[PDB]
Amino acid sequence: PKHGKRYRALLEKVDPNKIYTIDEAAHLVKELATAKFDETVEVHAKLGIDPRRSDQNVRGTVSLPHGLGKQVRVLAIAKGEKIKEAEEAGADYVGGEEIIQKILDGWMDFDAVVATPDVMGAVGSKMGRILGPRGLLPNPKAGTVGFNIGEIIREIKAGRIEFRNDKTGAIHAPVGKASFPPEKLADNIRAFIRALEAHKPEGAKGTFLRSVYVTTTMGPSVRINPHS
RNA sequence: GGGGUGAAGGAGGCUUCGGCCGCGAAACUUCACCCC
Ligand SMILES: [K+]
Ligand SMILES: [Mg+2]
Repeated sequence: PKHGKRYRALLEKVDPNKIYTIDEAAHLVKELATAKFDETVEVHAKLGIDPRRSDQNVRGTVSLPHGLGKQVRVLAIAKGEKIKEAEEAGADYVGGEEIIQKILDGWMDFDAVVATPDVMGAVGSKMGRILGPRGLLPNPKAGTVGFNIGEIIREIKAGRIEFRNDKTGAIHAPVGKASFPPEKLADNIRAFIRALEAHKPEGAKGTFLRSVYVTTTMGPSVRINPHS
């Protein structure tokens, strides 16, 4: 059998022919999350873009109102007073160009890296081959480079997410935990969607949000009307 | 229905209760792009 009984029971709960409203979906997610941990709620969308064109890629960040209920270890590389600013914002580890070494040597305990523009020359050359493969290399497009380092760190710690379409034109993002109250999930889902529409490429043709779905880490999906 | 590839989620998944699979890119699940 392709699925286990846990999952098969979940199938009973969803109507593949129904296009749910965000709120309907938000209430149903608690029931589609039966794995043995607090699953993450996800949103997926097929976009009306040509992923082959640089000017039609959809990429950006969005601060979810109620976060992801998750822990995120932030590493910040800064210069001068921004070192203080980064520590006072809560960065788990704050350093100067001298920390690139620790990582170069072994240190790999962090989930995100941010940097000020004035250390990017070093970060780029000395770390692109480590962080880059992992998609952790600081970059303006990922909102992880800036002189407003404290602000970036605060946003990330508070649950800001990144989104970038894949090469097939589909895009995906975590938007909360299945333990979230429905109302809060609805708020997060809507924020992600507005963020998405805010990134529709100027040249994209046809319907932007061709299809949108909500699901959980281990359960089935529910199609939704993004504008509900 | 059987599968591949991508991205995302993910620390657990399945079970005939013996164990099998995963915590490596890799289980499992989701949307896509494809093969049959
Ligand atoms: K999933
Ligand atoms: Mg993968």
